[PDB]
Amino acid sequence: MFRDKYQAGFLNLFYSVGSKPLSIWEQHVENGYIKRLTDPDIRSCVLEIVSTTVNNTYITCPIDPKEELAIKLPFLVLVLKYLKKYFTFEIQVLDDMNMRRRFRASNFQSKTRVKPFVCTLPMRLDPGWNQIQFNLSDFTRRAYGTNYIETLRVSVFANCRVRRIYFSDRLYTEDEVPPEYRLI
Amino acid sequence: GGDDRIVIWDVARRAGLNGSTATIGSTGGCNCVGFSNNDDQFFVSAGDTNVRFWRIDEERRNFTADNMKLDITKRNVTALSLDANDTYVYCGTTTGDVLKVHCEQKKLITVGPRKPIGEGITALQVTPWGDIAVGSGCGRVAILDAGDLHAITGTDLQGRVTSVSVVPRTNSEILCGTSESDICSINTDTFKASILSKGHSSAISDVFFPERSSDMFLTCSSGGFHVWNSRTYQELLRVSLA
Amino acid sequence: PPREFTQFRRFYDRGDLPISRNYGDEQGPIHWKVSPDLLDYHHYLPVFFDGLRETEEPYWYFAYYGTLDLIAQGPTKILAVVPQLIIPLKKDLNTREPEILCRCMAVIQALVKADPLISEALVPYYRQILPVFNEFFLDNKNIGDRIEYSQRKHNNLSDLIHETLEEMEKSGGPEAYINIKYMIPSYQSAVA
Amino acid sequence: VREIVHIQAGQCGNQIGAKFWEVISDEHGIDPTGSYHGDSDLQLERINVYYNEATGGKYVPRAILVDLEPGTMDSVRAGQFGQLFRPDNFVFGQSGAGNNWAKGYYTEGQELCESILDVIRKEAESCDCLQGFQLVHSLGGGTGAGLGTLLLNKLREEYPDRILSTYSIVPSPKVSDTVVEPYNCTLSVHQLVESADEVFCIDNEALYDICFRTLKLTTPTYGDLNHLVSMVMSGTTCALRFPGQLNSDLRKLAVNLVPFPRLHFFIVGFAPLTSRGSQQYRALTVPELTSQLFDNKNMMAACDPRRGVYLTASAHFRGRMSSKEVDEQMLNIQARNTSYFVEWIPSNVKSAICDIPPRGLKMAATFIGNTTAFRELFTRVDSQFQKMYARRAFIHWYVNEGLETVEFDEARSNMTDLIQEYEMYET
Amino acid sequence: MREVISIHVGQAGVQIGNGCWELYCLEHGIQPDGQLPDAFNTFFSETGAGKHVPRAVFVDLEPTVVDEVRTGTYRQLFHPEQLISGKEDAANNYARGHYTVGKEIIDLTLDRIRKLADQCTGLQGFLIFHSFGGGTGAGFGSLLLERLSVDYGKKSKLEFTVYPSPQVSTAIVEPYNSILATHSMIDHSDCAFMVDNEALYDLCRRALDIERPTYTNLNRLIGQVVSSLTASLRFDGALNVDFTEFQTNLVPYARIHFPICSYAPVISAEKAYHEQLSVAEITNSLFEPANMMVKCDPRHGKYMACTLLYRGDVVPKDVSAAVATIKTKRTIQFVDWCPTGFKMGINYQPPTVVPGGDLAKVQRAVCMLANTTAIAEAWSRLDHKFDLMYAKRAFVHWYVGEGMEEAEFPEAREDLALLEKDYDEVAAES
Ligand SMILES: Nc1nc2c(ncn2[C@@H]2O[C@H](COP(=O)(O)OP(=O)(O)OP(=O)(O)O)[C@@H](O)[C@H]2O)c(=O)[nH]1
Ligand SMILES: Nc1nc2c(ncn2[C@@H]2O[C@H](COP(=O)(O)OP(=O)(O)O)[C@@H](O)[C@H]2O)c(=O)[nH]1
Ligand SMILES: [Mg+2]
Repeated sequence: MFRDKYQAGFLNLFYSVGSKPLSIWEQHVENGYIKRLTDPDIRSCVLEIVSTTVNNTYITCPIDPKEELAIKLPFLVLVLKYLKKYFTFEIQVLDDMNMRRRFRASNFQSKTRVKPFVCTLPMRLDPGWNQIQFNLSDFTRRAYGTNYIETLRVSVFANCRVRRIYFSDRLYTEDEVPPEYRLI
Repeated sequence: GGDDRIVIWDVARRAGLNGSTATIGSTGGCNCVGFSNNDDQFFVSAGDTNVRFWRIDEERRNFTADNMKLDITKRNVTALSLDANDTYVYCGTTTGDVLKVHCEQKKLITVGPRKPIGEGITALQVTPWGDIAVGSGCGRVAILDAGDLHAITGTDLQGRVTSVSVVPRTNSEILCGTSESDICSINTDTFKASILSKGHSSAISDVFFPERSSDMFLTCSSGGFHVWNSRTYQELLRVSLA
Repeated sequence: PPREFTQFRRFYDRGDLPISRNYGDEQGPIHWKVSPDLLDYHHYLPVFFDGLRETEEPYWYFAYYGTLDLIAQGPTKILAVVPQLIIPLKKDLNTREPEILCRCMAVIQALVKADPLISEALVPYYRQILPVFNEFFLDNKNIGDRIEYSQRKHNNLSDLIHETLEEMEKSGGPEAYINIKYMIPSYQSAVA
Repeated sequence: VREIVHIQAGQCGNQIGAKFWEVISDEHGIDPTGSYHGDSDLQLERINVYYNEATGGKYVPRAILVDLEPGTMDSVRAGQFGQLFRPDNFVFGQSGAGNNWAKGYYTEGQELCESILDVIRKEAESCDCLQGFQLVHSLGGGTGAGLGTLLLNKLREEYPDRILSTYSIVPSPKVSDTVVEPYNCTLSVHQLVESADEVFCIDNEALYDICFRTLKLTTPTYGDLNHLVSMVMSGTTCALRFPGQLNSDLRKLAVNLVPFPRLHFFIVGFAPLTSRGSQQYRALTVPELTSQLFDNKNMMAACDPRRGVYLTASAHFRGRMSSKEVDEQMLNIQARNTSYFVEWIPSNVKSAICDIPPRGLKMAATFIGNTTAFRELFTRVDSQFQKMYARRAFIHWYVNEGLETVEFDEARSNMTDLIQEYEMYET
Repeated sequence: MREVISIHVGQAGVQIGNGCWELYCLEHGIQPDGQLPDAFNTFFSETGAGKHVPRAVFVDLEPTVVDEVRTGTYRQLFHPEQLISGKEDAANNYARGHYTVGKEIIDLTLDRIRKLADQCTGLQGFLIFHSFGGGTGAGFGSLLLERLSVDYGKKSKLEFTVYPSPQVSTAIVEPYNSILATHSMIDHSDCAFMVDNEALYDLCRRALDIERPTYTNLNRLIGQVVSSLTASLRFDGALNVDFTEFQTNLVPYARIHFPICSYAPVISAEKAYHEQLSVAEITNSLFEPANMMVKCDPRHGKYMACTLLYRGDVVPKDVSAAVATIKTKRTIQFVDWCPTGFKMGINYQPPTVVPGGDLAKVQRAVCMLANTTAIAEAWSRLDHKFDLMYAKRAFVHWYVGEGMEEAEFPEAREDLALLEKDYDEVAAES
């Protein structure tokens, strides 16, 4: 789904502004909360996900556990504010060889073992809003070797403030972009 | 009639009703017309590239007409017959195939047989056992299945077949006619032909008795001469040079 | 053997170029979104080879004529992708329908003509390819003294076999004939 | 000893050819599936001319059907004799034309050529005596005209001696169905003049005019018009298949009628023609045939010979008749109208008889003539083309194909030269 | 087989499309669900089983018009990707719908139509509908035509637009939008037809016995012309006229490519009972200045081309007789360089009736297309009204702030002056 739907430029998957930002999204909450509020650092709305157990508080897309996404663009750009806590998120992709592959990064991770099923990536941010960019085609060919095939599922865990999740056909630097798809 | 008009008569009152024109325009002349098996007000008329449906309203003592949908199978029509029910109608063509048309939806649905018969179909009648019998100018009488009009059997006779008749609710015999003035019957069990009475195809203008014996008399006519038996009325010889 | 799912359909729905059939120009059957010279040959051509197995439009028309145009314009680069083409080509032949094999033989004839080195590289792959030919070799029909129409369909599959086999035999080199004997007993050499 | 391979381009042409095979099969007594069930042994004297035998007692006709969109072939397969044609006999393109003459010839023609040539090819070395193909096509359209002209060139190249007999339907000058037509006919005429050995012109306006003068069909359809064209084709090729008392073939007719290589366009006509009800009153004889043949209301060409003069003429007869009666007519009608015969080409009329007439029509005749009146036809299309060309808006449609703008002028110059040639030859 | 793809742009076009596809399905015997209780390949596509899908794409910048189709009875027949709805409308501003809002959705539309064109192997033309006064119909349509020209090249792009009525008006900014749309349309359009609502109102009131019609009746009248026009390619007939054949008959010059239309017999369901409605009656009724749906008298101008289509029991004689009879009318003028100037097409399939319709059970009918100098009458009307707006710059600020350069207004005015001047030379005789 989204398979033949025309996909060029930008195709967004989450935005905190709207009547139902988490419409195509799924919620599962333990020992925490998912809340939406106005953040002073940007003077705009943002979704807040905080929990003691980051592993048991997440959002995923699509809603249907059986269905998969079909977003064509190879670049996924994440905009989030770091809450100086444990953070993680995961992506599921497919390759030429037809193995379902899953990438889960973390900030409390130690090493970068790439054992067949699920790759793990340690990462570190700057306290404040960040603009992590993921080149799925580059990463897949660098780690597993096979070429990139369309994305299946995306999941984001707790202890973060997220307001932008979108795909870009290529790597866009600053200001070659609509005025809303960037940071204040 | 030959002026493309259809006139309906009332048998009980011995009087006629309003006449009409069989054609509409870009169709051509009309060739045959027949009545439905289960409806007194329903009858079908046919012409070259033109099959029309008719219903009679008894209030105004008139009748309406309906035309067939535009199918590209352009053919002339010689004779027609409806099925045992009103659902189907069958039409013979000058070129050798039988057209099957649905009366309800006014459309042709199939064409058969897949190997047609020579010089078209000159006689057609639905048999009482729900099957189709046809006659042709080549001289062959064949039976086509009512389902998809594939030939099941057939026999040959002399001359151009002009009439085929079946006794209602009977499966034993079929009557056939010939342009050679031949009257023949076909036994449905063994599928063999029998001849009952011969005749002259045109004007006869001479007759002669051999003086030695009077049981024979000879005749001459346009198309050939014959030898007949006087004691029992049968022929024994035919010689024709066209 | 069911219709093994063709990758070309999955590449065509999102990324494939040959959609352009529009002309105000002095051009042939098909057109390209981009000039084929800029394209790579490891990704596009093997997918195109798999598309000949398609049976309904617009897939097979683009795949068949796209393969012909790519092999004509870029004969230098195809030598590298020669090993990768064996698998999709072997998929098409096993269909055995009297229409796909005609397209495959046309592509093969257009393929061996490009470079004698290519045909020499196809000698080890004869065993993977010829069994389909070895089945259909003798399917001609006896008519005596009267007329053949099949060639305007270009579908007399036997005559395509004879010319195509003659083409590999010429360009195959020294060891093509003995391999052909190992696959085709009824063949006899047309080297001279 | 004379086998002809018949080629059909054209939506019009394919329908005409199918009705021709209807006429031939009824005449020969052929089942629309090819199995012989007729009544005359004379029908198998020369059946090999038009048919092949397949193992199994089935006869297949020497018929080629050419189109660029499968719609017409689907219609032909829906026809009665669709099974008569061998399934490989049909070819259709995969990118339509829309009567664009340039598109069909230039872009679609080159691809079509490598396929189409080879039944023309393999019929030639296996049709038991090739002394001519036969082509029926339309001039106003784009598919038949452009492809037929292109294939006529390839037919001439590959088969020089074999006679390229072509039958074409001229654009109707009052109104015809297409209106890219003046451009199409202008470009096809130049190709047709040089290559085709024989060209015959038919106009739909005359067919409708004839139907309402003679047939009194209140409401005719295309079936009648193509049936009349089938009658002409049956009359033209009857002499090859059946006996007679004096017969002329295609090459004889070319010898007898063509005085000069470019003066070979001919008019066609058939007799007798009578309304379905008034046929009883008429006593069909040879003088009745002669009067009908030469009467202007029976010409199937939109060109009055009375506005011109006759160069050469030909008459053919089907059935058993006295030669003295035929040649008695041929002298007296030649003398009656001396104002229409050129003084320095006498013996304009030619005679022929074939033994077997068609079914039901006991006595039959077919007339083919040559008259200077052809000049009116090219003048009409030239006049219509002139102001159309005067504002080049439509040629850019043809230019985008790859056709040069100068291509229209050389066809027009050849057309004018052809008109001039027929003007001097009148004097 | 042979295919035509239709697009319906703007509020007017989408409603026109609904009437047409309603008429097609009734004419074709196709149920609203796409199943059945031929030439269907021309307008429908088969997806297996028994379902068919139209080759149509609906484009508008407001969701309300599209949502009506999405929730209607015919919602099952159409494909969700075919129906395209915008986010915010053009607000009757050509600038807003061409530069600011149109460019956001132009490339989304192109992929969906281009993907549909791949399935159409025998495609030989597109039908495109416009409303001149609308912002989306003109602003987005002009850009879409420009993209289609380079993309497809020498493919026919037929257009069917609603020219503003001389007196009846709905938007004040109408003269600005119409002139800008024509300036873009004059170069890219292969051929475009014109109809005005004022003449449609008069015809549907006089001929049809309707006291107060709505847009639904007008769309039904338009759909009958479109169905009759395209019936040549779908059904057998004694004369078949192709799309290129409709083109070159009427437009012997590039910039003079504008025809006008009229239909007959438009007669009520009760008054048809008293007349024959033969070919001669309907042929004469076409030339009546009352029947033609563009309010410009042809008796002031001249005729330059004419094309006729007959649907019903029509015959080769009485067509030829009627054409000769019409030629004898001395109230009708033809230029000498147009001595023939006619065409007819003959199709056997009779016109189809519509449940809840406003037409009579007619057996034969004729549709007429012609080119005339009379179109110059309405063009001067548009020019004068534009000059009144542009003399005092009454509405410049709306358009300039929304994207174009001011210099485009004199460019469109000069193009109109040349176009009117071109028609005038053609009107003359040498
Ligand atoms: N005949 C007819 N004309 C219509 C119909 N609907 C609108 N129109 C005409 O269309 C003109 C305006 O164009 P519209 O399509 O309504 O407006 P638009 O294109 O949506 O422009 P925006 O709303 O600003 O995006 C008006 O002058 C009407 O005369 C209709 O249903 N039938
Ligand atoms: N006489 C006659 N003409 C036909 C018939 N069908 C089509 N046509 C003509 O064919 C012409 C169009 O042909 P076209 O579609 O371009 O195909 P083409 O013949 O290959 O060029 C029109 O002028 C029609 O009048 C028919 O049955 N009889
Ligand atoms: Mg709007």
